[PDB]
Amino acid sequence: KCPLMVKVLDAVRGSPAINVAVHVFRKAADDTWEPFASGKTSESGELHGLTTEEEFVEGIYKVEIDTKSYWKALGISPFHEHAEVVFTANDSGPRRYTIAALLSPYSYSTTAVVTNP
Amino acid sequence: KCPLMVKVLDAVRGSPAINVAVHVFRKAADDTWEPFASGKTSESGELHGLTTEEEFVEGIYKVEIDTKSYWKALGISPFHEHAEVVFTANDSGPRRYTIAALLSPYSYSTTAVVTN
Amino acid sequence: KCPLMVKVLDAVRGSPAINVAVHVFRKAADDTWEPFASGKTSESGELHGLTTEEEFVEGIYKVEIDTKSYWKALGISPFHEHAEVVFTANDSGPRRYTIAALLSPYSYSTTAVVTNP
Amino acid sequence: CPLMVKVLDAVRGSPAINVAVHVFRKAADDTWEPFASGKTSESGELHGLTTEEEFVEGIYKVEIDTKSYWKALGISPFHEHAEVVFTANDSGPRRYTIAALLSPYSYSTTAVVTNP
Repeated sequence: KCPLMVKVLDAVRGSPAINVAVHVFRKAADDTWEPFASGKTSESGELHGLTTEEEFVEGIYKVEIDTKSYWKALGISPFHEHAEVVFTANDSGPRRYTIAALLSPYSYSTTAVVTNP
Repeated sequence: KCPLMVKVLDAVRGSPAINVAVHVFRKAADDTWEPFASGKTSESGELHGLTTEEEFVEGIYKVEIDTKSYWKALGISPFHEHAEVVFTANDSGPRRYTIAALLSPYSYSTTAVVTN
Repeated sequence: KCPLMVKVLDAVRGSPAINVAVHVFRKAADDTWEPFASGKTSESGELHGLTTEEEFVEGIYKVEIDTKSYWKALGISPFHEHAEVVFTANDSGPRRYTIAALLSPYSYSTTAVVTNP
Repeated sequence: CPLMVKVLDAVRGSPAINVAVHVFRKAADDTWEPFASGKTSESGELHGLTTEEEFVEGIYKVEIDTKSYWKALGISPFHEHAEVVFTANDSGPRRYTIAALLSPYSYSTTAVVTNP
């Protein structure tokens, strides 16, 4: 039951994306993004246990997905260098966040699911 | 000016979809779909002049987009045979309806723009 | 699990849509749709037990998700009566098909995830 | 216009209005600096953000201030903004269109790239 989840899906072949790097940052006092967590997308196209419950604190976060390398490996030239999602976390209180990303060579869509523990 | 507007975009090549057949149906009292309008998407990727405002009477309509034939010509196996959008129209007076489709071999997205 | 499952998410509330009725049809030899399966989305907006491998055979199938009833309960006027997905299935042996739906009062998006079991 | 930003609303089925958009370019030292800024019009579209000569090869970031749009309309949003990062004019002169479909807890982006 990790607090933050990231899901990546491929729309060209209708499969979860594999071997995709994901980076997470936290906004600092100097308005500078400092690294928070990182991971590699599995064959199932899902990440879990990136950040612990205690580590996840109030603030502004950025979840980055490196789509460019994934399409380079498959042999399709992509448009986006990366997809990044910026959101305020736990402003009202502790919550569970899910970030879903549907990927295409020239497009991508993202949604958020927020649930009360 | 057109009461009903349908535009289709391709996600793989970052271009509007070309040579995609579109069919429009209207539900009758017998709960069946009879043809209402048909057309082919232009190179720009949208479908102008499907119906006139007077002919576009109040009721329940359906817009169908032929995804499979578009992918077959390119050489990619498509998951979907067609994409269909059903919507009640002119519920309270005439309006302007816009249907947008973003196509992928295994996914598509649809949004509606309604204005007075 | 099941050869065909349907996941429905709500974009307005950032939650999975609940109490959403789903109906499945199969195209006959005379090109007429017949009732094939039915169900309702759970609190997680997901469908299970909708069809089995023996019954689910090669052909053309249609999945209908009733969106109007969901929005009337919330009190928002919906644009779409329902969202329907039509797909040729089991072209080469049994498979696993995933239909995901992201709903909005005036928009919806769908994707297909096909895997070889 | 080499760069255009289309923003739509999914809740009301109308183009988004009063949304701040800012454009940046990555510098030699990997820093973002302002490139252009504007607001969405009645039709939710942007024009004249940059010209052909000024738009140069590199990495650009397009930001869409969705948070203020939902706060004004009375609903608490999830995302502060929607950011799109891409390489432009790598192979030569091209036309880039950025379309964003906004929702309180979701958004979708597509890019249309054409050769003039």
